[PDB]
Amino acid sequence: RLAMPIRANWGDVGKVVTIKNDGDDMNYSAFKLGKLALLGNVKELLLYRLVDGNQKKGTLTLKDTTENSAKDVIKLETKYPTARNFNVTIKSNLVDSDKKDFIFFENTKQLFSSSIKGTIDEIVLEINSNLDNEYVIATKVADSDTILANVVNQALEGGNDGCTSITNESYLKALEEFERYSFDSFVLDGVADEALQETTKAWVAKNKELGKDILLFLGGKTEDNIKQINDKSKSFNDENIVNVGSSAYYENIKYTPSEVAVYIAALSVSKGITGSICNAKTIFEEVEPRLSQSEVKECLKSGTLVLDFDDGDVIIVDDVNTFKKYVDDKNEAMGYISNIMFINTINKDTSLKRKEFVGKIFNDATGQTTVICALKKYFEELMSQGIISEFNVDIDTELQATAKADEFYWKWDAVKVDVM
Amino acid sequence: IEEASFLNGSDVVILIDGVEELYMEEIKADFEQDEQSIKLLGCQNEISRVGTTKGSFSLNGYKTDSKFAKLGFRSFEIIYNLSNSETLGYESIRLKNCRLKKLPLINSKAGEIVKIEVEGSFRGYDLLNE
Repeated sequence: RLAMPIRANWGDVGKVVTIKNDGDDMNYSAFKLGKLALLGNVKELLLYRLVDGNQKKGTLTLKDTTENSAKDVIKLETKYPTARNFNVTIKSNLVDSDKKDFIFFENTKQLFSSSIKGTIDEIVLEINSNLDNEYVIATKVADSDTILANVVNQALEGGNDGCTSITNESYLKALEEFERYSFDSFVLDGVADEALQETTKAWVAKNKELGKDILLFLGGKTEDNIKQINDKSKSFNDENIVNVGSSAYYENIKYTPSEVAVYIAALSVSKGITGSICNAKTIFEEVEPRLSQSEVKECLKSGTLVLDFDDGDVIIVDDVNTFKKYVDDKNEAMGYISNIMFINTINKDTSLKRKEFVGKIFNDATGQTTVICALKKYFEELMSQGIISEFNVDIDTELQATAKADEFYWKWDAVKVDVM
Repeated sequence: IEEASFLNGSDVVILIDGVEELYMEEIKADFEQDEQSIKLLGCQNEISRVGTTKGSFSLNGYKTDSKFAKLGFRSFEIIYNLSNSETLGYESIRLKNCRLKKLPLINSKAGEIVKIEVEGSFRGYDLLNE
């Protein structure tokens, strides 16, 4: 589950929708960067559309000619709001005057072609339910059995493009809507503006206090060299936040590090706890700027997720996070994204344990021993499965000494399998 | 004449699966082991070894709820705090992975108080205090 804030003319505005294994324009992120999200092979992708406020839906009105005075009986609209020239040609059928041929166009290429008798319900339901009408919605005006007029290439207009203006409030709409949903990761859709990244940092921090450690991915702008990339990585220090360093090519686009972050997030989500991308191959054919050992070390230490074409294919040099500029109490094993997601999973499972052992148990040494033993058994089970190599879960004495009657504190630490 | 003490059985406090169970009346638990008696070819004294261990327990008490019937054969823990108050050195024992041998759905006689009897086994034990 990757939260994808597509900057696209296609997709629903202001709503979360999912897509199974099944836009098209290169300018729209539903295909430009939706492909990047799908290539990481997450089990499914969840989309969100960023649009300027000054943007509405196109509307086309049609009227009948069976009677002398023409009156509206059918109105057509774009499926999602847009100003795209989704042209429609309606002509009287060659054989029967009572049937009207409906030809729809994306811009001018033939998308759907059919004809239905003059009763409005049949026509509208055919236009709504047919397979090739994925790019239109049709709605009735009034009950009638009359016959439309002849019109060619009628363009639905009135709205605006989905890529009209990508701005801070419009970007923040996605985070505001995603507050009500939980994902494996969230990614910024390519706009490497530091204001947006800082706003997302604050948002994810607010969620971290709430506990929703949604693994965040970002990246620098096209104008950042190794120095700028390292500085911007050093600007962040969060565990769940990442800054992809190098741009990349997949088919035609110089994808920004922020745009590459979509596919990186998809790969990270797909890999899960078991899989680590510290030495994993990636779909990309090339990444720049290139990095030697010194550049690799400098970028990794600054908190950058280094991608280099160090071999015949692109390789993620290490799966590092912004906390790779670590501090003394936490070891460098904390600075790996897979390890952070593993920590978040354990936090969720221990929250399940928390709701299992609510205040029905007394706040005495016996209840604390019960909870500690349950957590110890959980870590023993994980060790038996092989993920944990050692564990020590104990009373959080520093916080428990001043604990009131209602509150209890604990803490866990465990070693994890390495992969070179 | 210096004092002594008998651990009165009414001091027992049993926490079953964390929650304090307060209607239990008598609890038993033993840690069995197969002797693995071996007759040597030269020595006329039989020799015993640890073999493998096996737990077994039991509880009796007044019925007040369907706790055990709804619990099913789920694994659970038992604590047993044999408090001593003449000398404050209580004793606490934990039984690990307790599982019922038989679910006592129904047991009742018309002219008597309804009591619940349980028996099962446990994988291992811990001596938390003494």
